Amino acid sequence: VLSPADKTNIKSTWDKIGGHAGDYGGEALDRTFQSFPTTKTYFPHFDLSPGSAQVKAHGKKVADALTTAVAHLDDLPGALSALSDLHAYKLRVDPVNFKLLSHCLLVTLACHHPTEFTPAVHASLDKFFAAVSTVLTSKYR
Amino acid sequence: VLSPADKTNIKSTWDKIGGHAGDYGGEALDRTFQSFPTTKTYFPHFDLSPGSAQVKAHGKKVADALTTAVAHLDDLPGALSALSDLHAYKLRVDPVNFKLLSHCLLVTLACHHPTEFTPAVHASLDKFFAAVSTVLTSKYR
Amino acid sequence: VHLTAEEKSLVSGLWGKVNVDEVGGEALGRLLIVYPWTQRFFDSFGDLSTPDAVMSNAKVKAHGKKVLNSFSDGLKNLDNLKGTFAKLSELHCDKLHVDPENFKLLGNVLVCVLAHHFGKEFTPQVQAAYQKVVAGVANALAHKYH
Amino acid sequence: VHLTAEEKSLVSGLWGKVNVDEVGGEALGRLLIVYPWTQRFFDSFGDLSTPDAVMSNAKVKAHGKKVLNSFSDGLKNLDNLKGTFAKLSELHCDKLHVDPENFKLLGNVLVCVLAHHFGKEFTPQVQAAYQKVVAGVANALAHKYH
Ligand code: HEM
Ligand code: HEM
Ligand code: HEM
Ligand code: HEM
Repeated sequence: VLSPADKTNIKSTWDKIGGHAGDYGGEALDRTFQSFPTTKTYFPHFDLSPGSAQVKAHGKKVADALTTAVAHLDDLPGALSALSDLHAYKLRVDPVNFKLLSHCLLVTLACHHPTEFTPAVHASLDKFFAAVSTVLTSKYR
Repeated sequence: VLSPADKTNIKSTWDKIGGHAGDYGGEALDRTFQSFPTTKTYFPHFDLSPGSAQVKAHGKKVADALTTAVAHLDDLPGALSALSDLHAYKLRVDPVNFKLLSHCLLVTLACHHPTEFTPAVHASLDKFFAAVSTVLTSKYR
Repeated sequence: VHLTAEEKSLVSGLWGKVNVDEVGGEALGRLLIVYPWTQRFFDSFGDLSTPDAVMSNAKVKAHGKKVLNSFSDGLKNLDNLKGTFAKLSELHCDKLHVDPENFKLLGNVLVCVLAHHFGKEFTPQVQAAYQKVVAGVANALAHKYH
Repeated sequence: VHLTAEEKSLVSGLWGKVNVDEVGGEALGRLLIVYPWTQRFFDSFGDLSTPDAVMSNAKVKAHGKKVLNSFSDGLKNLDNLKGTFAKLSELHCDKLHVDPENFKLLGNVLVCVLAHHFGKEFTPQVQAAYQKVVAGVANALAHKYH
């Protein structure tokens, strides 16, 4: 479902962003909350005001999770099992919200890395985020 | 993403339907064409009138493909590679249509096997059809 | 939504035979099991942790009956679905924050329940008619989101 | 769709800077690559077999410019999107048979292209405003399906 070319595109793009990933996670969340206000209802405990320390810190966690996924493209269910438990069993996040965050991740990457964000890379990253979303919204105990 | 329980539910349900699978494939197509007329535009070469030999024959092929999938739940991309080539590269079927056919497959099974069609089996079959749909709509050469 | 006289008859013929005490709770129960994120909206309903818990849940059964009656309201008001469901659309959007995609899901689950209950009587022709109904109801409940 | 004065300004400020010869073709091109089933509707457009073929496709570029102009029509008619797009909604439904979900996809791809072109200028605030626009256009083009 992810092609060999997809995996190459994902790994290469993710390596290029390097240590900026954490920041981009924060920005993507900010974009998601601003563009799609209903997503904020999952974070009532968060200060969601500009410059939020909670959002910045959480963005780092999201980025780290995606970094883990990049290292395990052939076994996402195994690698992200704990995150599936959280998002599927405990948080019970509507799959629609994953589409919204994935879109804002693409937007964030396009904003920062125009040379890297080719149509082919765009396509591979969308499939990457979709694959991760499916795992986190699935109950597979 | 498919749970161990899902796989058990899928295998058991599919074995119970046995040789009726081919007929059910035909019925599911008929249901899809009648309920969602836009799906018919993929089959302009087909006689889609009541009692169609083309629909009956094609239903058998669809059922056989699903039977193959049941035998390969841990490697659907490998097992259904040729069907991905057909549906993704050549036919370029909109993913929406897979949701419509999957729904009519569930309806067909519910109509014929009420004892088998428990809420848990219903859930596992929906995930099964979704997994197959993802493979057939993905380009992974 | 516009249904032909023939489609209306197919819908009404089946609907009169529906067990109004069970079908709605079974539809809601199956929604909560097949699409388990929908459970998020039902914290006050108690145990939903297993298929058996969902299907034996008294509140799910009672609420399901109300949902089914609301579908019955739609069947009696097919030419004014937006007007019939405007207040409910407001509730699901502003108070409940239910993503509109889920309305389509419940509609299709209800169809699965009807199929389950009626078997061969739930013909492809009867189904096609019901798909127009459930799409209409889902569209009407989504109207105040736009 | 209702945009506040602030949102309208954020949209208009960026839109005036848009390369009208390139952005639409890039949006359409990316739609055809990221969501490749959309290629089904474009048999008369010639080679779409590779990302490079799609992005160098002269017809994709020309048609993209028309699509972008249609978005520009929406921006000038935000309070009457349904009226502006009714004829186009009819075309995409009755003649073309484009599933409405794809309208949302193109809208989001256009957003990605705007982000690509403007970088840091495409702020979260500017994006939020544009999401209201593209959702409005997608809803308007889907109106005659219901
Ligand atoms: C790209 C897909 C996503 C990834 C990779 C991801 C990753 C993560 C990670 C790593 C955590 C922290 C877990 C821990 O500390 O043990 C987390 C928590 C959380 N996630 Fe996600 N997530 C994703 C999508 C979403 C979406 C779409 C939502 C809903 C809008 C959501 C809602 C939450 C919430 C509410 C928490 C708890 C935050 C806290 O209390 O600190 N997640 N996620
Ligand atoms: C459950 C998912 C599906 C399965 C398992 C499936 C399976 C198959 C199989 C086995 C064939 C015959 C291939 C061959 O003879 O080499 C086929 C062909 C075809 N499929 Fe599907 N399919 C699915 C979904 C769909 C959908 C949703 C559509 C569009 C509405 C579609 C459109 C077609 C068409 C137009 C053909 C060619 C038929 C012919 O010319 O005889 N398929 N599919
Ligand atoms: C198929 C379309 C639907 C119909 C016709 C429908 C109908 C209704 C009705 C009649 C009520 C009671 C209103 C009242 O007395 O205040 C209600 C409430 C409610 N609905 Fe729905 N509904 C639909 C879809 C959904 C979906 C898909 C969800 C969630 C995924 C949902 C979640 C809720 C919740 C959480 C309540 C309040 C329950 C409570 O706490 O008492 N509804 N709905
Ligand atoms: C984002 C919303 C969209 C807008 C604003 C839009 C706009 C337009 C416009 C202005 C035309 C030309 C009408 C004419 O001169 O006759 C057109 C035609 C067309 N559209 Fe779209 N469109 C949208 C979405 C889509 C999508 C998502 C698809 C396919 C997935 C699509 C497929 C087509 C096709 C195949 C044509 C005819 C092209 C030809 O053969 O000349 N459109 N659209």
